[PDB]
Order: sequence, then C-alpha cells, then structure tokens
Amino acid sequence: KSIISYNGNTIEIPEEYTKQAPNRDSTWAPAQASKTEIYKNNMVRFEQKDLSKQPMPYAGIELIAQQPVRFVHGNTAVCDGANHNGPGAQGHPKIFINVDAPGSHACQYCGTRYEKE
Amino acid sequence: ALREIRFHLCQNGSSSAPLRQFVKNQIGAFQKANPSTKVLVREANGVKPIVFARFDHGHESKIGLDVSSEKEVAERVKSLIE
Amino acid sequence: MNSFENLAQDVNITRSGKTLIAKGTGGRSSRTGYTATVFGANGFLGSYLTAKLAKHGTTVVVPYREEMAKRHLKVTGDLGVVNFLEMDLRNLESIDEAVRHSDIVVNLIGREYETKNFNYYDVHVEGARRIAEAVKKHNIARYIHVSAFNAEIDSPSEFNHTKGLGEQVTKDIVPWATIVRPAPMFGREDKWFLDRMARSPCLVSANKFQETSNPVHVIDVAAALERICFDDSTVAQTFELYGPQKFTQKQIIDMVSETLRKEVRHIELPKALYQAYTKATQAIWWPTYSPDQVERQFLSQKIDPSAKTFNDLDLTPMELPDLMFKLIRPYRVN
Amino acid sequence: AIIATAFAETVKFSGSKQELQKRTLALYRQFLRGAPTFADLYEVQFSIPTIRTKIRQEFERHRFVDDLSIQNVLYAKGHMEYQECINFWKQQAQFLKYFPEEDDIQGRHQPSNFVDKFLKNRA
Amino acid sequence: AFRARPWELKKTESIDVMDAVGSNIRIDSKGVEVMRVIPRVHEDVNEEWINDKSRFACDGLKTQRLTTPLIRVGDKFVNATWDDALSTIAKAYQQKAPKGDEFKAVAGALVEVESMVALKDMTNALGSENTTTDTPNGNSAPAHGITFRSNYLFNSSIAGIEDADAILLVGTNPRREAAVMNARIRKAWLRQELEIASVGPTLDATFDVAELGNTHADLEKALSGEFGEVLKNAKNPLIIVGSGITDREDAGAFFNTIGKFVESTPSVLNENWNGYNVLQRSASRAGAYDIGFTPSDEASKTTPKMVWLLGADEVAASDIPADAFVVYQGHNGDVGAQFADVVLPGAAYTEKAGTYVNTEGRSQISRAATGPPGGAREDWKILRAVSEYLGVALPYEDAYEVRDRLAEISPSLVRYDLVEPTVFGDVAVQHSLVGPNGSVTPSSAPLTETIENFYMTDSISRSSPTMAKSSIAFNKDNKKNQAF
Amino acid sequence: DNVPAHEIVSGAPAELSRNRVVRIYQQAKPATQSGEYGTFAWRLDWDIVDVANRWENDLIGWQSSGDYMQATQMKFTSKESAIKFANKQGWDFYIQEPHHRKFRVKQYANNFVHSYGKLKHIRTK
Ligand SMILES: NC(=O)C1=CN([C@@H]2O[C@H](COP(=O)(O)OP(=O)(O)OC[C@H]3O[C@@H](n4cnc5c(N)ncnc54)[C@H](OP(=O)(O)O)[C@@H]3O)[C@@H](O)[C@H]2O)C=CC1
Ligand SMILES: [Zn+2]
Repeated sequence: KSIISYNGNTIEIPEEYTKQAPNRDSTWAPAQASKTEIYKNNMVRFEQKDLSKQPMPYAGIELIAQQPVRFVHGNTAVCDGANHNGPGAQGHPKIFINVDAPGSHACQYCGTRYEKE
Repeated sequence: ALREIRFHLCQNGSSSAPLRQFVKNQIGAFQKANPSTKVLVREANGVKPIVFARFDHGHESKIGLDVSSEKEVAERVKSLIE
Repeated sequence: MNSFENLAQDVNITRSGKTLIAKGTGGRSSRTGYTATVFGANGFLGSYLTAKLAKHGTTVVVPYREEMAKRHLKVTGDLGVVNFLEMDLRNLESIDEAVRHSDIVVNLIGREYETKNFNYYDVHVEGARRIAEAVKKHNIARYIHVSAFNAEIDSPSEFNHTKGLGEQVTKDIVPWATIVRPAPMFGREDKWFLDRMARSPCLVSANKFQETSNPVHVIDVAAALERICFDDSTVAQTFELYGPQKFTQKQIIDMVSETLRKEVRHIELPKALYQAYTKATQAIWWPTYSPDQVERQFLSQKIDPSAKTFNDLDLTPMELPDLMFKLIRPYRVN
Repeated sequence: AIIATAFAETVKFSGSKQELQKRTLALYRQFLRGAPTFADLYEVQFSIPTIRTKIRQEFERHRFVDDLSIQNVLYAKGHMEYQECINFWKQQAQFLKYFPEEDDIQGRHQPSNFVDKFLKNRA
Repeated sequence: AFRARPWELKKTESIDVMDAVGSNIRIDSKGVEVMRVIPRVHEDVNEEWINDKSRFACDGLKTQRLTTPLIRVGDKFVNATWDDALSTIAKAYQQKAPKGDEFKAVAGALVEVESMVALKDMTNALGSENTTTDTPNGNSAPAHGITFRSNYLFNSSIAGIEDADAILLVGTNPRREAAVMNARIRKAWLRQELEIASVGPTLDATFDVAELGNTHADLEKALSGEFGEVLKNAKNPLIIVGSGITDREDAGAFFNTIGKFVESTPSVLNENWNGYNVLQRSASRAGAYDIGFTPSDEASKTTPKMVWLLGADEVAASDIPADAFVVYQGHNGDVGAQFADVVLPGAAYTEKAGTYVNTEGRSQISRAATGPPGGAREDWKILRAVSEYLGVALPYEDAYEVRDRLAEISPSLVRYDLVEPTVFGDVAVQHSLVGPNGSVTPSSAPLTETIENFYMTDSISRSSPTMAKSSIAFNKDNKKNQAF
Repeated sequence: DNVPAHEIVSGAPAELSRNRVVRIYQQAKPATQSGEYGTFAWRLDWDIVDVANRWENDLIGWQSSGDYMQATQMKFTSKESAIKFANKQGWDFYIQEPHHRKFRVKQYANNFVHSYGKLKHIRTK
C-alpha cells in the first residue's frame, strides 16, 4: 500500500497491484524483483499511469501446482507434452522420468508430476 | 640505517659475490650493531647489487654495491648509514 | 572517454539522505543518479537547462502544458531520461506529482505580460507559493527559484513588484531555497531582445533608449544554474547573474546595426501614447509588448551590493560584442 | 574515362626526404591560403587567425617523425583532408571536429591532481 | 545451476586467494557479476584442481558488499561521500595527534601486495613502525624472523613433495590449510613408499600418519627418536611447520628445536635440497613478510590512538583500544567493519590486477574480471588519496610507478611465476631460528587446530550463503558424513 | 623498439596507446572439456578500465559500457608476431607464459601391482 521512497516520501499503491501476479502474492525466484521494489525504483515512469492496463499475466508456478499427479505402473514415466489434436511436433523433447523414489517426480520441461502406483 | 636496510643481490651473479660474502659472514655482526633496524635480504637473478636504507619519516637512500671486496662492501654500507 | 563535468565526486548524498552513485563515464548512456524537476522547461532558458541536465543522464521531469511545444526536449536524453508530466498551476495534485520524486526542483515559470487567466500576481506570487508549498511538504533537497533582476517589492513595475513578492514568499516557505536573479538574457531566438531588434519593423522607446543593464548570455545562465544545482554550498544564497560590461539600449541597437549591415529603425514616442498603444494591442491573442514592459523601460539595472555572482561559481560570462555575429547571422542579407 | 576531381594529386611516395619537405611546405601554404575560404564555407564563429593557428598545430604534431614512409603517408592524408575541406565535401558538423577547444566550458570539474581524479573514479 | 551458458561468459585468468597455495583459476563473468570459478592447469602449484572454498565462495562477492563510504554517528553508520569520509579521517588524525607508533596498521588475509606497500609506506611517513599482521600475536614480530625468505616459505617447492621420502608435520593440518597440497602429499604417498609423522592435534588425513604427540616435549622426543633417525636417513626429507605455530607465544621454542635439528642433519638441509618448510595459510602473509610488514619491538608496547584495518576481519574487541579511531577498508561487511568509525569500500580480488605471493614464494599476477561495485575503489588508490589528505603524499600515482616501488622493495615481486632457491640456506637457519630463540620457554599447552571451520575463514567466505549451507551440511556429527 | 605516439598511421585514439594495457597469452585447456582445439592461438585482449567497464541501465536492466575495446580480441599464430604487432601499434603489453601438463608414464597394469605390505587403499574400478 504505502511504500516509503528513497526521498523519505510516501508512495501509495493499491493492494491488488503489489501482488507479483494476480494469483500469487510473493516472488518465486531469489533474483526476481518484487512489485514493491519495482515501484520504489521506477516511480517516476509510473506517474499518471493506469496500473490496471499493465500486462499482469498469471504466475505459472501455481497453475502447474494445481495439476493432479499422474500415477504410472512401472518405474519410468514418459512425457512429451504433445498436442494430440493438431499435427506436427508441438510438444517438448520426449524424456523419461524415474519414479522409484518416494513421492512425485516432475517433468523437467513441463512440470507435470508423476508417481509410481 | 635507523629503521630499515634492504639488500638486493643476484644468486649466481659474479658482481654479487662480495655481497653474498658480506651477508653470509657479518649479517649477524651488522644486526647486533644496529639492534633496532630491520634487515632484509632479497635475491633475484637479473638484479645488480644495491642497498637501501630507510631513516625516518620514509626518507630512503641507496648506493650501488658493485664492489671488489667484502671490506669495500662494508665501508660502502657504513657510508650509507652515516 | 567522457567525464561528469558537473559532478565533483562519484558518491553523493542529498540533503534528504539519499545516496546517489553515478554510473558510467558521463555520456549519454550514463546516469548521475540525480532527479530534477524543471518548471517551465520548454521555454527559452528551460530548454538550455534541460539540455545540460539530460546530457549527463540525470532524470529530468518536465511539467508541460502544451504537448507540441515540449517535443524537442526528448532528443536531449537517453531512453527514460526525459520524462513528461501534464501540469497546471490550478491543479495542486499535478504539482505534487511533478515534484514528488526529485532531489532538485527549479522553477522558471514567469510571464512578461498578463493573460485572461493569469495576471502578474497569479503567475509570480501564488504560482511560486504553490510550488514552494509542494517543495516544503515533500522536503525536497534543493529548490532553485529564478526571479528577474531589479526584483523589488515596492517597484513601479508590476513585473518587478510581483517578482519581489514571489522571492519573499519563497523565502518564507522554504528557508533553504536559492534565489537567482539573471540580467536580460540574449542568445539564439531570445525573447524581447536581439531577435526582436533584428526583425522588427521599428523599435519604439519611451525613454530615448537610455536604459542600462548588463546583458548576459543564456548559455551562461544555464551553466550557472547547473553549477548551483550540483553544489550544496549555495543553499539559502542569492545570486545576481549579470554580464561583464554595462550597455545602453541605444548602444546595443548600434552594435546590431553594425553587425547587420542594415540600419535598425528607432522611433521615440511619448510615454502616454505608447502606453495607450500597448494597452490596446494587449487585446490580440498573441504575445505583444506589454504596458508594464514600457513601464520597465524607465528602470535601469540595479545590482545588489551583497549578492553572490558568477565569480563564486568559478564562471566567466562571455561578451555580447563577441557573440553578435553568431547570434543574429540569418538576417545579414549581404 | 573517370577523371580526377578538383585539387586532386596523384599518389606518389617521395623517394627522398627533401623532395617531400618541398611538397609539405606547399601543402601548408595551401592550407593557410584556404583558411578564409574555410571560414566562409563552414559559417564558423571563430576568427581566421584561429583557423591558421589550428593548422599550424596540426602541422606541428608530426614535426619530429623520422622514417620516410610514415612521412609520406602523413602527407598523403593531409592532402586528402585539404581536398575534403576546400571542396565543401565536408559539412559543418565534421569540420568542427577539428575545433574542440573553441566550444564553451564543459563543466566545473576537470580533474588535475590525484585526489580530484580519485574522487571521480578516474585516478 | 541454470544461471548462464558457456558462450556468454567472459573468461579471465586470475589467482585464487582463499588459501596461501595460490591456485590458478579461470574467472567466468558476464556483465557486472561473477558466475563461477574453474581451475586452469599449473603443474607446479595446484595441478588441475582447486578446493571447495575457492570454487564456491564466489557467491560471497555479490552480497554484504561495501559500496559507499560510511561514517559512524552515535551507534549507527550513515552513508557519506568520499570527500566527507577522507576529511573525517584527516580531522581525526589532527585531533588524536598520534606520535610515532600510535598509528597502527593491520593487514588482513586477502589483500594484495600493492595495497600492503601503500599502507606501509604511508604509515612509515607518519613516523610509525606499527605495521602489524592480523594473526594472533600479530602485534609482535614473528619468531621465525623476516631477514631471509627461506625462513617463512615452502623452501622445497610444492613440486618438492613429489620427491619426498619422509615428512614430519608440526602443528599443521594440511587438509584444511592447503587442500591441493594435501592431495599432492596423498598422491606421493600412494605411488611410492613414504613415511609421514605429525606432531599436533589428531588430524583426519587422507594418508596414513604417525602421531608423535600434541606437545613440544613430544617434538623433542621425536626429533631425538626413531622418526628423527628416519629423517636423518632420508634422501629427500622435508619438515612442514604450520603457520599456526608462529601464532603461539612459545613459537620460539618450536622454531629453536626445529632449527637445531635442521642445522645438524645434512639430509634435511644441504646444497641440493632444503627440507625446512613453513606452510602459510593466508594468501597475503608471504607478501607481507616479503615487504617487511612487521611491527618494531617498541611498537608492540604502545597503545594506538588510531587503527587502520586493511581487510583485518580476524580482529577481536580486545585488540582495539576503546579510545582508538578505527578506519576500515575492505570489500565485505564483517566484524571489522562493525568495529570501525569510518568505512571505506575497496575492490575484491576479482576486481583488480594485483600481485599475490604464495607459500612457495612464487609471485603471481592476477587480472581484473569486473569493475568494483558502486562507489568502491582500488585499494592503493584509496591509500594514495588519504595520504594526500594527511599531507604525506605518496610518491606514486600510477600503476607502473607502483610496480617500480615494488621492484624497489624486492626484486622478486616483479619476476612473475618464478621461484629461485636461496643461496643463504645455512646462514638463515642459524641467524633466525636457533640464534634469537634460545631464551623462549616452551609452554605446557597442547597444540590445537588452527582453523575451527574449513568452510568459513575469510570475509568473503563468511559472506557466502553457499559456505554457510556447506558448513552446516558437511558437519562431522551429521550421519550424512559418517559411513558407519 | 616501441612506436611512440603520433606517428601511428592507424588513426586510433591516443588514449589507446597511452593508458591502456593489453595482455597476450594462450587460452588454457578448459577444465570442463578434454578438447584442446582453442589453446594454440595467441590471443590479444585489453585489460579492463575501472569506471567504464560495465554498469546497469535503470530502465530494462542492460549492461552498459563505455570501453570500446571490451569485446575486441585478436588472434595471432605465434608469440613473436603478437609482440611485433603490439609494438608496431604502441600498446603496452604483458606476456602470460602458458602452462602445460607435465608428462608422466601411465600403465594400465599399474592398477594391479602386487602389494607386499598392507594395502594403502582399495582400488575399485
Ligand atoms: N528572458 C529574460 O530576459 C529574463 C527572464 N527572466 C525569467 O526567466 C524565466 C524564463 O525566462 P524565459 O525562459 O525567457 O521565459 P519563457 O517565457 O521563455 O518560458 C517561461 C516559462 O513560463 C511558463 N509559464 C508562464 N506562465 C505559466 C503559467 N501560468 N503556468 C505554467 N507555466 C507558465 C511557460 O510555459 P508555456 O510555454 O506553457 O507558457 C514557459 O515555459 C522567467 O521566470 C523569466 O521571468 C528574468 C529576467 C530576465
Ligand atoms: Zn513433460
């Protein structure tokens, strides 16, 4: 809401625009600059500007975290993320994931989680 | 000197032989003569025998020790110390 | 390699406790770390000041009124150096937005005639009061306020009277402001000076062209302003920027005629008649010689005895006789 | 055919230094003579004596060059420059490159000793 | 992981400063930050390996950095300009009015030779001889002396370990002080017969060692005993003395015993083989001793009114008088900067082209990968400018003049990548180790480990999250690191 | 020996030959790869300048530079050729002599040498 600036003055920002994404509040990588810091450092270029128009795409980390775990019979789960509807190669390179360890194991390309059952 | 003396000399050089002798023989005598001065012997192949003395407030002086005899080395050093 | 000629050192601390670290050699792609708001930046002096500021990459916030008048200022700085803000003196929030993020605020807002919306008081005293209130409320580190030479409270001229009142209200509101009083400024496309003498149908004086002032080059005023901006020892001081030697209006017109190889027409009129004429022409929409300008045509430059000058900024003004040919070249005809 | 242009001199490397100094002095005289033409062409603020001073400095800079081939090259480049100036091929922008001093003072701080250079990270 | 790709990395060949071995490394950086450190071959120093600290402490160079001058005001630091800082130092100097040895100078484990030279010259021009090192007992001169290089160096080269037939380790744990050299000793031990014995704390070694005891008396017994006989018979023996012994008060007794044994046995010290070896742990100790960065006798008695820390992050609360005015000059925020009244930012080893002298006495030159962050500056430039503010202006303001002054101090600093043996091997031992150490009384305190934690020993290493994680991950009492 | 300033016919800035230092060397065998194809040429590149190397733009976060040689690197066939070129241009240089692997004889059979005493370590394959 209220971010103090380097000047010592106050910058007011609506709560909705301090969230890193519409669906996630906090950063998801150590080097990632938070919205609070972005405004604190660029407030000159944000004056008289409408924040509701800025891009704000959805944070994919949570979207992949909402996808259910796929259970597989054997020791290896094969994933290629293909699009079975369209032609051509539209997935990611086909890799094989070992699931002998306990818990879910994520595809390295797409994040889809597999588990041996 | 009052505070620091530095000896520069080649290891294999012929022009350094009186220097090597002066060090090897009277380095102890020189140290005991000047118990507060700090004495450094530093060697390298291409360098010509030189001595450096540091008296006070950073003032330094140097003389070349391209010399014939260990004696003559000693009086060159003494003439620097004065 | 380039060099930050305006900066004394690399790390800087504003009076407000901001740590500013200059990055780069000092060229276009570099950044001094300072941020400055220049009120009236699209004018005659503001353009030079903005060019000098953005040359070294200090962020310049330019409050403007007309979109088309400010376009040339964008060329002077790298991407994101020159930022434009819509502003009006009757919209307080706009002023607050303009000064909020700056370490330096300089205002050059002054008008030499009156308008249907802003009389001398409204533009020089209440405008300065609002700007200085925004400065004081946001605790801006440095505030520079430019007035005119001969600014005195009880002046005959409404221009000088309102200027003196503006200085007083600025000092009352922000005790640490710096007050500058430049002499008549000349230079390329100046206002009510050389260019007027070069292409006027006739110059009409009510006082025999006898008035004396020390004209000063606009580049020099801008450079002095920059120096005042970046040294913190000029806080709460008053500066009287004026040229080397004193000239009479007739002398300048004679110099212009000699350099122009063409005779400038001078006609002397009674003061009452020329007043009535100027008051009449004040009815058209484009700027024209003021009644109060001709009132000021009876005031000669008065230099404060105790005021810092160009010398205290280690500067040496150029000579008006030297620039003449460079400054009026397109009208020689030859 | 393709004929040479105004003030064009065929490239010739002088075999002897003296025959080169003859050409060098001729070129210097040409530059001094052309100074007023340069002042008219390029609408310069400064004076003809300053043009001539600049030319003298330029010729001075190579007064102690010994090897003959380097002198030949310097003379050829100097002539190419003269032809560039005198034919108004150059514009005012490139011409004023030659004249960095007559621009105004760039700023308050041009460091000279180690402490001022150090403060600006240029030590 | 995942932070860059090889084609976008600028590769710079430089020198590691985590230990005193002087490993040659390649610094891969993009833009303003350093990505990784990988080894480059130097068959006479580290072969093709570097230890984990040198490799992974790079991440401490992009955090806790010093970027602007700081001035203590009350109980808090406040940012300040270079002029304001340096003028504050000048005013503290005029107010304190130090006479002679009241201006103390301390050098830390990481600093370069040029910075030490600047600091020593300035301190001398102030009339002080109180140029100390940072180690414990560093207020006093070292017991092994400074006059001859072979008194404080690895006289057998690091390559000398390849020829060894017997080695005695005195109060040293090479696995921690010099990891690559430990690997070297291990390889020698695997491929030929070789006898290793040690005196000092029980050390986990990668090679079989014989423990002769933790005490000076145990050293007397050994050198008069079976292992002394082994050394006498050996063809290439070498005695390794840890720098941790030099830091003891009784260092004289150890150096005396060792010097007597050496001056007796010809195999240990003849004209073809010098078996006497001091193993420094800090990259800067060898250079410091080389330039005589050693306090005078009368200096150790005085109580300083002004202290100047160059690096100097091993300092304690005790070694600083309360009334002292402390200047800190470094690259990271650590305890030393916490102690200071004025802090000055200086460049780190990846950001300047300095000279480092390793245990061998080899002088090596580094190369700057990036420029210092923020408003940080090159250290010798800092010293030159502050000296100008102190009115004792140093006679050099250019890197070539700096190298000239270095040549003046010693001719072996300017000869890079060169080792030359001492012609004064026999003179040095008698004149420095056995001569002046007669009076020293050996203590009954056992020898202890020199460094408690291998992973965090410097400012950089204590500023690294990776070393912090590694230290707590690789602790002995953790089953992940046990086997049984 | 070294070409002074102002008789270089290249037209480069004087600062290049006055206050810049180049370094000549051979690239080291990368530790990450066994290939040695890049290690034979003699590179020449410029030591960095403190103030002008690289800073971070305050808009899109890019690496700004004022050093016009930060990306330049010449290749030469031999050390003497690089020296001659640098001298002919008037550049101060430093030579970094290369380091090579010291030869040692390696036998596969050495992995199975009989040990008469206690085993120093269990080789494992
Ligand atoms: N030029 C001279 O000879 C002298 C000038 N001065 C002072 O120098 C300063 C500028 O000189 P100069 O640059 O020649 O003046 P200009 O008229 O050239 O520029 C003045 C600025 O004032 C702005 N301005 C005027 N009134 C208002 C207002 N009501 N609301 C917002 N902005 C306004 C103008 O903006 P817009 O373009 O939007 O109207 C313009 O940018 C002025 O303060 C002037 O008094 C003092 C002594 C001598
Ligand atoms: Zn997948």
